[PDB]
Amino acid sequence: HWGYGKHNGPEHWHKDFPIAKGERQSPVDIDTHTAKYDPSLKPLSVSYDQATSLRILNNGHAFNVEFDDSQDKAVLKGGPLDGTYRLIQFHFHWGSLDGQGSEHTVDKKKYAAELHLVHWNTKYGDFGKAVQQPDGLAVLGIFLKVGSAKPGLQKVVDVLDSIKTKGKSADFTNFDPRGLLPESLDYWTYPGSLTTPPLLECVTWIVLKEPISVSSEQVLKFRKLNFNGEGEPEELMVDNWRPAQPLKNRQIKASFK
Ligand SMILES: CC(=O)OC[C@H]1O[C@@H](O[C@H]2[C@H](OC(C)=O)[C@@H](OC(C)=O)[C@H](S(N)(=O)=O)O[C@@H]2COC(C)=O)[C@H](OC(C)=O)[C@@H](OC(C)=O)[C@H]1OC(C)=O
Ligand SMILES: [Zn+2]
Repeated sequence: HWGYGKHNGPEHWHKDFPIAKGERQSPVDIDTHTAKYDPSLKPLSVSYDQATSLRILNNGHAFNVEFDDSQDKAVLKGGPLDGTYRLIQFHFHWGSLDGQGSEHTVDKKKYAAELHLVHWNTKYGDFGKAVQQPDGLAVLGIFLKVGSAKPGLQKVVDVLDSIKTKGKSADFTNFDPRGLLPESLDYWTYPGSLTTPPLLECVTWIVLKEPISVSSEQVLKFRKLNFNGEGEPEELMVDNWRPAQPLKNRQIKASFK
C-alpha cells in the first residue's frame, strides 16, 4: 500500500487520498518570524500522571506505544484546546541521517526526529468518531536533536529488538510518557491533518519550541527497525517522514514572544 519509498511515498499519496492536496495539510514549515504571539492562549496542561501504557507495536511505518484510553487517565487540556483530549498513542518519525527526520521544520531547519503524542477529543466518544471532526485530535509534537541521551527514552530503545519487523508487538506496561517532555512547554499551534494516510484534517497541532536531546546510540537503534515483515527482504525503517506542505490560508500562533 502506501509507504515512504520512491514508488509509494508522499508524492503518490494524493492518488488514493486526494485530501493530500487539501486546505489544511500537515506538516508545515514554522516560520518563526510570521507566527503571531497570542496572549489569549490559556496555559497548556499535560496531565500524564495516571497514564497507563499497554503495548508497543511495529506497524510497518513506525512503532506505536499504545495507552489505555477508556478513562481520563492521561489527558491534554488548555492551550488552544477546548475540552479534554485523551492520550491514545505516541510514535516517532526519523531519518537516515541526523540532518533530517522531523516532519515539521522551524525556519526550514529539519531535526533528527519528531515525537507525536496523539490525543482525541472525549466529546466524541471514541477515536474513530473523533477523526471525522475538525477538532477531533490534538497532537503534541516534540523535536529530537542528537546530543546527550534521554533517560526517559531508553526504556523504548531497549525493547525495539523485540519488534524489529512489521506486525510484531511486545508488552509495554508502566511506561511514563512524562519522561519524554522537554523542560519548557512553550509552543506553536495551527490547524492541520494527520501526516500519514488517510491524512484526515482533524488535528490541532501543538508543536513544542524546545527540542529534547537523544544520543547517537539511541537514534541508531531506531534505524535498525524494519519496514518489512519477518521472513521478507530487509528494508530499514528510516525516513518515515512527510515533507512540509503548503500553509495556504492558515496562521500559526505562538504561546511565547
Ligand atoms: C483514517 C481512519 O479511518 O482512522 C485514522 C487512522 O488513525 C491512525 O493512527 C494515527 C497514526 O498512528 C499510526 C499510523 O499507527 C499516526 O502516526 C503515524 C501514521 O505514524 C498518524 S500522525 N503521524 O498524524 O500522528 O495519525 C493517525 C491518525 O490517528 C491519530 C493521529 O491518532 C490509525 O493507525 C494507523 C494509521 O496506523 C489508522 O488505522 C488504520 C489506517 O488502519 C486509522 O485509524 C483507523 C480507523 O483504522
Ligand atoms: Zn506522526
